[PDB]
Amino acid sequence: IPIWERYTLTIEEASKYFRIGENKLRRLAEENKNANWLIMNGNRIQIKRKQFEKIIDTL
Repeated sequence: IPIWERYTLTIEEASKYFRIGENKLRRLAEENKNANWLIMNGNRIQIKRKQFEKIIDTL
């Protein structure tokens, strides 16, 4: 789905959009499987933009 249309970003959309070490996003989810921002769609993990996008310029 066009990144500007989904509600959550994948690791690829996140690495681009959320310029963050791809390894952290994968380590965070795999670590906080119950994260309030991660979403496992069958097998692909997705990053939330609302709760995350707010803490981007914060990092």
